[PDB]
Amino acid sequence: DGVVHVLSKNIDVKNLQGTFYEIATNASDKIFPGLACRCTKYEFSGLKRDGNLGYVLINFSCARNFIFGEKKSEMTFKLILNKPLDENTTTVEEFNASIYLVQGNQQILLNGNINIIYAELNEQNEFEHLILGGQKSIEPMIIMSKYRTVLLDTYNKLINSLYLAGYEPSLLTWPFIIQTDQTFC
Amino acid sequence: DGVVHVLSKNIDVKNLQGTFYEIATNASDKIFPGLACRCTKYEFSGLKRDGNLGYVLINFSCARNFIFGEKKSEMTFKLILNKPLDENTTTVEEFNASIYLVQGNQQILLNGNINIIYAELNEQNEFEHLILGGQKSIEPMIIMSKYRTVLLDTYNKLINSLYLAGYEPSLLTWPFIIQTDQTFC
Amino acid sequence: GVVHVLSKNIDVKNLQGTFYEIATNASDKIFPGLACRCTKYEFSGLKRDGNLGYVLINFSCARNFIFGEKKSEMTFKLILNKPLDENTTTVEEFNASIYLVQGNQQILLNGNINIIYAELNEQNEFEHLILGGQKSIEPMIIMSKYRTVLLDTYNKLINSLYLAGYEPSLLTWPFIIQTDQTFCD
Amino acid sequence: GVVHVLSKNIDVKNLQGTFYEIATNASDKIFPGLACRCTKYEFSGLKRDGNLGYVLINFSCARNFIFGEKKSEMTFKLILNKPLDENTTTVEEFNASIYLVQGNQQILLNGNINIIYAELNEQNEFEHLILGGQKSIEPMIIMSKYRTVLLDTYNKLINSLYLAGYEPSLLTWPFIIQTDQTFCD
Ligand code: NA
Ligand code: NA
Ligand code: NA
Repeated sequence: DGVVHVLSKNIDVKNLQGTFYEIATNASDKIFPGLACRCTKYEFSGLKRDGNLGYVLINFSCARNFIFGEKKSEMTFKLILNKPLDENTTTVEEFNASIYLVQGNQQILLNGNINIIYAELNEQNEFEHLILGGQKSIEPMIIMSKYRTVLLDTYNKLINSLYLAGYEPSLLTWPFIIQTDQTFC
Repeated sequence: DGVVHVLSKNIDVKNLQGTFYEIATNASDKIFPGLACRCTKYEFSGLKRDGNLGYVLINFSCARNFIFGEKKSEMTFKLILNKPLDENTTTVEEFNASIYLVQGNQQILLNGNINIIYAELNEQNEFEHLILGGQKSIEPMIIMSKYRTVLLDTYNKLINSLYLAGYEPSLLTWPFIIQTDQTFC
Repeated sequence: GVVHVLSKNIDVKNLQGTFYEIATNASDKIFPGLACRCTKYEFSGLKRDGNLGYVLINFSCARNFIFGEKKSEMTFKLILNKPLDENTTTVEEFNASIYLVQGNQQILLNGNINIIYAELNEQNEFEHLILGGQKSIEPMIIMSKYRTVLLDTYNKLINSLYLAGYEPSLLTWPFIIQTDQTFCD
Repeated sequence: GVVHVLSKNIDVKNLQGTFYEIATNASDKIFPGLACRCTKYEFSGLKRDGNLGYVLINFSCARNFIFGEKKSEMTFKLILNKPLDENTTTVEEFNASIYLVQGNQQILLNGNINIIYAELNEQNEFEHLILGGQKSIEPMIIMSKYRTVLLDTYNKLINSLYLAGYEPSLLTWPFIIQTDQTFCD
């Protein structure tokens, strides 16, 4: 049972919009865009439609550190929902999508199964915290927040959220969970 | 002068065919595909014209290690030479090319200036060793070879090639140059 | 690249108790800090052998061996480099040699470790300690009365390093490492 | 997880002069081998304190501080754990304690280090040593008379680790680190 289930069902894809800050990731996420990033940032667009496709664009931006200086690094992704989405509703029982790399009209599938695992709604019915993950503990997982920092309490909840989702309790500390440096930026 | 120069001119693209093994890379090669890679390999397709335009396909494979085990990892790349190439000739003054990530009928540009900096021919007019790289020491650079491993004399020679080419001398040692593990493949 | 003390006229008496390691530079990982989580320092408070003053330090952490954690404990001695009359318990500048110690043996590690910056509170006890060398590249440690600190407090501590003469570009992720102070049962 | 010595009846007389470090597991880095290139152990050959067999080691490396390399130089003392008769020069197993030393001071670091494997050359000397604890995750070091070794030699040495009781999975990159022996004065 190293297999992780979604906690947060019934997600209004409409309020998957605006800026989130990478708080922390597992190792498997550094493999593509994360490596050597500081001040990592996801500007999710809003929900968009091409016929029966629900999808959100993501602008990824970081200060990538090349030791003898930092270059800004920008890339667009496209989260496409795997199941088609009826135009009467904006809500899905589970957010389960294919993340593509996007440049002009060309697109390349990176992962066929990315999930919102956990979402905290705040007073104004919006996303304060998001955990994105695959169906397995070793597949790329990202903790992002409406804010650059979260108090130790928040962080232990988000980590406990990963547990109840079914991450090995052993993979919830330093070597396997890496804090993104959000300091200057 | 700041810039990495091509040493190996008048290159017969016809013979950029077959497997080469990753010996060593700079840190910046890891930001994209090589992050946790053992046993890394590049199969070239040899020259392909689609008219006045010359290009080569690379199948990248590695045993990427997730700490709890290794999956295989397979991607395709497309080197499109920047100058056009006449149909009579199979040769170019310098190998200068844009590199694309490809998948099905999709291509995403990653870099407008990747070069063959140095190549070692044999009597049978074919590539023993290759160094690919950009114009600065901070763009990805790869040393690869006909052979899974190489004697120190050969490695000392390839690193020197990089010195002569204009690659900053203090960036030719460990933290900045990473030997690829080619044990057990 | 010379760093100077900010905090002068420091009362050594009240350098006792438990400080948690918040952040180190890469240099400090060379000796006892590599792969440490939950890193803690217990100070003895001022001890004298006549005009010679010193302080003892119980270093402890949970070292991560990727497949589990050993508790690792060591003792260090800070000997003040200048003598210290049996009148006062205050020094113009805390400047000391640090020793590894085990029973009555003691091996010198560094002849210049300083208290760069110290924050006192109403009861004249230390909220935060920055320990450092004379060069930015020598080992540097940020430790607190508290296991975690607010982005605010951390920014104040980094500002202090700046004014002490750490290169502003040495004060971000690759060269300043946050210690994992979570799940420390 | 339990390792047994393979090379028995070792002549400690001919544990002398200069070995170059080929490779290491993660655990050796924790003390001195961090950021070390060109790592080198000069053994003193067997010394006697009557009943006590012991060997000195001048450890030296080029330590990489990112912005330049200092020489790093330490002395160790290997005391054999069972007393050694002055008639014999040869132990059934080399099981010894390693101390850091500096002038007349010594501090125990590990009380159970073993020569697991010695390869004898025609002068009946050590071509190759493997040092190591009883446990796969204790510090292990593969060191050779030569700065490099042939893939065949490397595979033979890694094979010895398997026969001695290392998990097959801990014999590849993340856990076995090759030492950079490039650019070494
Ligand atoms: Na590698
Ligand atoms: Na002993
Ligand atoms: Na190394």
